[PDB]
Amino acid sequence: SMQDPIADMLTRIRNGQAANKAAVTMPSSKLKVAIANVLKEEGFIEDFKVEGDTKPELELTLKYFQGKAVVESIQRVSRPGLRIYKRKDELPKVMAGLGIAVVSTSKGVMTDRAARQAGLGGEIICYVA
Amino acid sequence: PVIKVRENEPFDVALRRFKRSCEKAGVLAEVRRREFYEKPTTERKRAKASAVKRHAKKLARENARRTRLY
Amino acid sequence: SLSTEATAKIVSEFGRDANDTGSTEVQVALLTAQINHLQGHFAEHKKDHHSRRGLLRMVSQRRKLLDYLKRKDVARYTQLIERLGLRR
Amino acid sequence: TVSMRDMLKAGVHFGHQTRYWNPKMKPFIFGARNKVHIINLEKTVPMFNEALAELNKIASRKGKILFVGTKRAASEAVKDAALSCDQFFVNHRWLGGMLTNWKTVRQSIKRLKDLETQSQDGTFDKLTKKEALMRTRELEKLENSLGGIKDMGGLPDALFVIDADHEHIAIKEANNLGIPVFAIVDTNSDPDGVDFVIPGNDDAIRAVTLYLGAVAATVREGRS
Amino acid sequence: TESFAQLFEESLKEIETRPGSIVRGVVVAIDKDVVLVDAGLKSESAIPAEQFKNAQGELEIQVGDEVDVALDAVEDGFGETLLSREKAKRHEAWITLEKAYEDAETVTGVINGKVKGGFTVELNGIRAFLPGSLVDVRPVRDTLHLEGKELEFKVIKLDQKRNNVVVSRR
Amino acid sequence: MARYFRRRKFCRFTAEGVQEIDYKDIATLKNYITESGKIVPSRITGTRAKYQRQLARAIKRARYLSLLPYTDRH
RNA sequence: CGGCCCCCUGGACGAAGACUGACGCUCAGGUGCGAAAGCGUGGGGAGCAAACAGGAUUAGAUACCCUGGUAGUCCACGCCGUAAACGAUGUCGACUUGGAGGUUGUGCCCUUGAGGCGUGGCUUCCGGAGCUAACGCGUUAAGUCGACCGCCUGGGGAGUAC
RNA sequence: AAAAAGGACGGUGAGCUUCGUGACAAUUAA
Ligand SMILES: [Mg+2]
Ligand SMILES: [Mg+2]
Ligand SMILES: [Mg+2]
Ligand SMILES: [Mg+2]
Ligand SMILES: [Mg+2]
Ligand SMILES: [Mg+2]
Ligand SMILES: [Mg+2]
Ligand SMILES: [Mg+2]
Ligand SMILES: [Mg+2]
Ligand SMILES: [Mg+2]
Ligand SMILES: [Mg+2]
Ligand SMILES: [Mg+2]
Repeated sequence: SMQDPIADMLTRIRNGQAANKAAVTMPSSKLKVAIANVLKEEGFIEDFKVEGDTKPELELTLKYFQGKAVVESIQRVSRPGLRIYKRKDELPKVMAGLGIAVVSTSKGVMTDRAARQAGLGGEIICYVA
Repeated sequence: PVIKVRENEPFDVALRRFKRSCEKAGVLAEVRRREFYEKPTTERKRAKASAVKRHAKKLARENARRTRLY
Repeated sequence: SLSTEATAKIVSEFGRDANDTGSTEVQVALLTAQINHLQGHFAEHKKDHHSRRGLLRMVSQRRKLLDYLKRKDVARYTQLIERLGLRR
Repeated sequence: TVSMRDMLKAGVHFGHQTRYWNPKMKPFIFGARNKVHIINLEKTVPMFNEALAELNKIASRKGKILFVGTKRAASEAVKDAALSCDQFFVNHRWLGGMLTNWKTVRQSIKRLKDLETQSQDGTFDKLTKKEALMRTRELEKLENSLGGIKDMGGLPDALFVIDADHEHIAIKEANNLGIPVFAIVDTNSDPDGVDFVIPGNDDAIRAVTLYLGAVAATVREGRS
Repeated sequence: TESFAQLFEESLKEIETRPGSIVRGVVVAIDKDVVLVDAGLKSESAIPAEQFKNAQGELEIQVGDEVDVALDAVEDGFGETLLSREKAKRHEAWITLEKAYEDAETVTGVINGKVKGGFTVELNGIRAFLPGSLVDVRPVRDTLHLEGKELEFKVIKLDQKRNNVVVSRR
Repeated sequence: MARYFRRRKFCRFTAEGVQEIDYKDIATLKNYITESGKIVPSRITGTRAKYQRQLARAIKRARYLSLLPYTDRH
């Protein structure tokens, strides 16, 4: 069964990028919208939208630069079988700071830099490079 | 395969008609299969083998119509 | 394999109306009815393992729904088990 | 300057049977009629025009254009087009390595040029029969295939290809050396190696003449 | 410029063709073995010259001629189209037989032999059954005399499922 | 005469969308059993798998009732 | 698992909907099923056929071949729980261009037919990207991932000894 | 009562063993 919607999101992004898809459809959720909202400020995706009320659908517009996938790599860090929690001093650097780590802190979900500026740790959701 | 010779029918052509009727009925082939005994397992392989062979005939009955030889 | 009349009857006394065919109490009662019916069949034909696999499948399914029930609305469960001929 | 009407008459919109299509040709496929694909001309026309411009720009700077077509339906057509614009063409079998092994095929070109000269002067007197007939056949082969490239001299500046799938070998060598490729890509063709994709029919004498005429006009214009 | 959808809708109406339908080709070039014909399709067709030639084998077609040939494919032939004209001639034979059936037109053939219930007759390569007692008005006892002679015939029944043309002179 | 039984290999049964062939019916069935009483393979007769199973089932029932012979040998 | 028929009975799939409202996935130990051979008891016995006997072949022939032939193969009721028990690929879910065939549902359209356009289930063969040591696999993955379990760490000794 | 794309032809072998030990690999570039 489907037990980690976040990993499903990563596969949906990675497969659509590798397949040169213009857009990808998936079941929606607050956390998925929050991650997609975070993705907008760094330019990894073009735009996101939410349709439906009983069964919300999250729609992401993929991005390509020279016919090549914008998302080079994305991989899950904290997983249902193994939760990963990091203190603020130990926060990882994804793609030598060029990429971002989605961190769920006490003040909500933010990037590793946002957590570092705010001095907060949390759960490492994913690596994006 | 019961053949009855008609009037003004030469004997040789009646025999020739008899050869075909037995052949289309596969009498000779059937007896050959049943002369000795075959093992469940082996046969299955032979059948699948012949089936793959006929599938290749289909895949050769087309697509091969291209390229040159001389 | 239950007859149409038997399915229609069982829904009536266990459901609110004729269209409440999906409630957990109806599912357990429908399963229990078939377990009892197949018991006379399964005492004889002892080697009918293929049909016996089906019986254990409904038994397992009945176990999860009854366990699911007891978690919520405990009361409803006790009324169901007393009304039906099941020890547990 | 070619208009949508003229291309429609020539059958450019016609593709191949659905049994042979390549899914990478989906963006340029308008639809399928009677299990035959139809190329979306509304996308070809703007993009075809942009290619024609660049070809004029290349011809403006003394660029060398190499027309590639091997179908017997279009072999003579490509030949005539190149002759008109004093370009180069390969109507006979494409010999592997003209581009990657250019420094070796030059020797065969050199042999061809001497054979063209020394046979007109020499054979007339020193016939002997046998050797004369032998070298004559030799000449045939070479020219029939390499005749259009005897005076080409060096690496080309651009490739024009009909049926990118059939001449995939030529496109590979051009990609290796970084020479731009302009190819007519049908529904069964692979556009991955083509730098300037022209989705159109590659099997019709009518359509091929249209394409060749268009390209020939633009290059002469730049030259002048 | 007009939309592609409307343009292609136009093109198909002046063409009126389909694998089951008939096409109006234009002769392009006449070669020793094949003839190049354009029917508005995606590729020229090199149709063998004998298909255009009449039953006697004389070239009745010249460059630019319009020919009501039959369509075979569009790109089955290595990506090229094939065209048929002997099938169109075969269609001509079948339709004139149909006219002989309905409009009482005459179709000429040859009696090839005698069978249990009548005669086997030849109609331009087709097999026909001619009832023995319905051959002619006069009740001639010895009806064999008409075998092997060219005769007119009228179609009584046409069976495509057996290529059997039941005919009689009556 | 003009005996000619060209078979273009189509489904006679399909025409009429027979919901279930009938064993009782004999004439129809006979047109599909060889002289040696064997069942003709669908490769030669072209019938669909669905109707052949109905056909095979029906002929075997007819065979039991002795309406057609099992074999010509007797 | 393959003649036909009856009685009892399991599962799968599809159409239009309604109902319940996460009730789910996996599973150590545990339990059940589990080809053939074999074992126990009671039947049955044609054909075939371990063992065995004779005749051949060979230097020998405890074999291949020939003529015979017992257990067994069959039935009833128990036991054994092993197989190259193989797709040598554990189960479940999502995602990632296509083509042909087979089988089985179902919707619509001058039903116009020996038609056309869809939409489900299962299955076979070509193969793209990708993956792979390679062979190859390739929407039924051996591709990209997630959940859980079993299991491997040089050959032999040894799947053996206690 | 035909047109190859061929449906398939069964015709068949008696027996004819084993090659001592270690060593032909020998090299590489600036
Ligand atoms: Mg266990
Ligand atoms: Mg046993
Ligand atoms: Mg026993
Ligand atoms: Mg016994
Ligand atoms: Mg002995
Ligand atoms: Mg002994
Ligand atoms: Mg023996
Ligand atoms: Mg084991
Ligand atoms: Mg097995
Ligand atoms: Mg192994
Ligand atoms: Mg493959
Ligand atoms: Mg042991």
